[PDB]
Amino acid sequence: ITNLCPFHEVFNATTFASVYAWNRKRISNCVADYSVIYNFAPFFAFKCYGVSPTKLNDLCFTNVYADSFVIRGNEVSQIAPGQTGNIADYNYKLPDDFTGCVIAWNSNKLDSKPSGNYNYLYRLLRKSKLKPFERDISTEIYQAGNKPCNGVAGPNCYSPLQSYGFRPTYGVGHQPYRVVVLSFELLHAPATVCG
Amino acid sequence: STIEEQAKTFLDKFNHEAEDLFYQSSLASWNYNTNITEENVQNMNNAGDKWSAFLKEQSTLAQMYPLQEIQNLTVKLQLQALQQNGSSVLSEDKSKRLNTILNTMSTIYSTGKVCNPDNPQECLLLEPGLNEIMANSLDYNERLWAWESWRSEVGKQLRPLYEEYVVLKNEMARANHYEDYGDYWRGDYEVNGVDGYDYSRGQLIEDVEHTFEEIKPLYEHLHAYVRAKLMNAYPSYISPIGCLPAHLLGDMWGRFWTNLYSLTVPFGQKPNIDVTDAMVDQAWDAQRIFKEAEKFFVSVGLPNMTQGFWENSMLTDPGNVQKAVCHPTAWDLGKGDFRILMCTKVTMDDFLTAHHEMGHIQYDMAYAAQPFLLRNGANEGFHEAVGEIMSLSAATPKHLKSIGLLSPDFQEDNETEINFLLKQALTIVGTLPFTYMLEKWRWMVFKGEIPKDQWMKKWWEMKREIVGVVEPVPHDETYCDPASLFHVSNDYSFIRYYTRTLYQFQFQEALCQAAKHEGPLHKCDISNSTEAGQKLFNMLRLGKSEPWTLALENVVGAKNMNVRPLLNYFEPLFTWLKDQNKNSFVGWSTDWSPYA
Ligand SMILES: *[C@@H]1O[C@H](CO)[C@@H](O[C@@H]2O[C@H](CO)[C@@H](O[C@@H]3O[C@H](CO)[C@@H](O)[C@H](O)[C@@H]3O)[C@H](O)[C@H]2NC(C)=O)[C@H](O)[C@H]1NC(C)=O
Ligand SMILES: *[C@@H]1O[C@H](CO)[C@@H](O)[C@H](O)[C@H]1NC(C)=O
Ligand SMILES: *[C@@H]1O[C@H](CO)[C@@H](O)[C@H](O)[C@H]1NC(C)=O
Ligand SMILES: *[C@@H]1O[C@H](CO)[C@@H](O)[C@H](O)[C@H]1NC(C)=O
Ligand SMILES: *[C@@H]1O[C@H](CO)[C@@H](O)[C@H](O)[C@H]1NC(C)=O
Ligand SMILES: *[C@@H]1O[C@H](CO)[C@@H](O)[C@H](O)[C@H]1NC(C)=O
Ligand SMILES: [Zn+2]
Repeated sequence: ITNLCPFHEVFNATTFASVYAWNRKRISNCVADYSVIYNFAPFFAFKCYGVSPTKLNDLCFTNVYADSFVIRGNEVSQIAPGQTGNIADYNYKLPDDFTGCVIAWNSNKLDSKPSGNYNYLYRLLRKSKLKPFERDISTEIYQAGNKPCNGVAGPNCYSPLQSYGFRPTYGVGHQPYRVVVLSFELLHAPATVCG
Repeated sequence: STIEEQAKTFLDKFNHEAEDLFYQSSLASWNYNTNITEENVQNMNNAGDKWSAFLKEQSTLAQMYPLQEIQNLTVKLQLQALQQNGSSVLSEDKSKRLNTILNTMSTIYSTGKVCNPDNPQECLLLEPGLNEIMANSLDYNERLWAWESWRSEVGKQLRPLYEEYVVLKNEMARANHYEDYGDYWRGDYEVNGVDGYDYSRGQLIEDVEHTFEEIKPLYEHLHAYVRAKLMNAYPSYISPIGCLPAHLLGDMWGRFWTNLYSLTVPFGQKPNIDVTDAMVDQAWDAQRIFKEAEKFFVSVGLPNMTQGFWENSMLTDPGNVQKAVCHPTAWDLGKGDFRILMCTKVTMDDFLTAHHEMGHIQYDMAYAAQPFLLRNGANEGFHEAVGEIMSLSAATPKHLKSIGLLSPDFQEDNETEINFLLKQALTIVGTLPFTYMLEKWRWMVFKGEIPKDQWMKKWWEMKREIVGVVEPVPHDETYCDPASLFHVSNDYSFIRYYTRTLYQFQFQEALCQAAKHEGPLHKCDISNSTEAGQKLFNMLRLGKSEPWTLALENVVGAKNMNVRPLLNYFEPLFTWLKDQNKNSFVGWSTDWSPYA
């Protein structure tokens, strides 16, 4: 076979950044084989909206986008079409007509430390809801109050970013879950991606 | 924007930080309790100080928002909880001396030692030896000596300390909006803003008084029976018309009459139901004891335990090198972690206690979704009430036979039911007059109705009138009789036990109607009824979000506590007591006393 898609790069990256700054990786000009995806760890949630699970290999697309991030157990449901929640509206929004499969698996072994995995962050304060497929990384002190914050923290002035803490003893639903969202798009060009 | 949205964002930030900090503190405390060592103590102290500082800072911050502008019937309660001023409003010297008084009272209660009369060989602490002597020894003189010596040992020492304590706590309450410290304690039962479900702080006084007025006949008949039995046991000391002497009640303070089951047993021939030998023959261990307890909650429709719970929880005594505390406790550490710290052995009491603790954890799991501040029971009583209903249902002979510990051959007679009901009566009904009396005395002292020069006189007069207990050796104002009790010494509210005692039987009546039981309430098992489980889960999920009045309405169909379920529970014993008390005087006379 000429080419195989870098599925072992989007998965097994050993660091998925955070949901507020999600990795946007472009997959193109390769043969997409989902056999290795199935051969990876058992998936807590493997739901396909636009592309049928059976026809994943059959259908061909011009470009493939995979978004990798780490979210809590209960936040997995918010990553879906038509679902509203803190993560969905302020971190990452799947479009209304999203086509692809949401792939999630448990990462308590790697992403949890007894000291605490404060590195991962999420956003819980923002002025307006995010449009689909948008990235925001700039930290402006949230001005919920009537007075300008002047770029410092204090009364009615909170930093939008907040940290997940991941520990081995956490229960399922708060354990860190690794989610890589496969986005398939058709463009006015040769597909060059066939399974 | 509006302050309501500002308060909402503040609450979100506070919740998300407080969850992590509380988890750190809870994990430190769990580590200390499971494995006692200097490093663990240091970590727990650090975590506790950090959490206390964070709570103080957030409480100071939250005072910006006036509660008048908050409408959401949830943000208002969270902001009220934060604005309760855990930050000591008192002056620095006043706070330091209040902490000193609390520490001194705790130290005196814990290190109070009683020495033998004119014998310096041993000076006994209260808990290890003196309590056992009071519980099991049948010597009138020894019991009287133990009681009087403990009173003179602790109450005389703590009387000026208790006076300074009441003065300082009254000053703290006056600084706050509450009328007195009794009002501060009753504020937990208060409900404001929800018309048609509201409650008043003073309304608790009327409800408790009316409930005791309803209870009084049963307590009088049980008192007559116990008086007759204790007269048979001790011939000269007990009078027929007089009240019972204090030291013969069964414990140091008379709180519990469980020690009197041997002396007041209805039928000696009939053996009590106990499954220790059966469990040993079937070769059980603590893990499967807890599994059998879990199957009950699975049957009632509630969820089952977490794999993390099974992995982290220590249900078996480590023994040997490991050092740990063996007081049972159910821990909701936070963020989905639930554990039990229990040195469980193969005994029926341990099995029932395991049921009680897993009831605690089911409550904690149910209210997990709600915000951190509201992640508690609706009032102080519901949490142990939910534990106790499961404990009661677990011990039923129907449940025992369904599990298979009890043989199919056995059937229960009148005598077994009477014995079981009378044992649970001495456990449950007896403590209600004592709790009522202690809370009435303490509330009156806080309000100032009882003068300092008449503290103990009014205390013993009200005990003689209400609890029907007479002091063996007369005590002047130097003694401080209430100071001996643990809750009085360490400043714990005591009306929680009365409320729990009523609530558990209201819950049991409601869930037995849900399970469609026919017959006496005592032989009621809610195991396989999924209606009762759902009816309970309705309240369990609410937490503190809805008022406790609404939670109680949801479960039992009433907005107020009623003792009718308790009287329906003990009706068979009430009839048996009528029958046995035909030749015994009912009621007690105050005038008689052991002295003069
Ligand atoms: C007081 O404010 C709180 C918010 O701080 C209100 O909470 C309610 O919370 C639930 C969370 O489950 C919200 O429900 C959600 O609705 C979306 C939209 O349909 C749905 O996608 C989610 O799955 C979820 O069901 C609910 O909207 C929210 N209510 C309001 C009015 O925002 C609480 O109700 C407020 N209490 C009042 C009315 O005073
Ligand atoms: C707590 O004390 C502060 C003063 O330190 C006061 O401004 C605040 O209103 C008090 N809160 C309540 C509800 O007592
Ligand atoms: C217990 O919980 C597990 C999930 O942890 C679930 O699969 C199971 O059905 C539950 N009940 C029983 C009877 O095992
Ligand atoms: C308790 O904790 C210490 C660390 O402080 C550890 O070395 C020890 O193995 C633990 N267990 C016991 C039984 O001491
Ligand atoms: C509950 O259901 C189980 C189902 O096997 C049955 O064995 C058990 O006897 C039932 N218990 C009661 C008290 O009806
Ligand atoms: C219950 O009491 C009745 C009336 O004395 C008696 O005839 C009956 O046998 C009793 N049942 C037993 C022995 O439990
Ligand atoms: Zn309990």
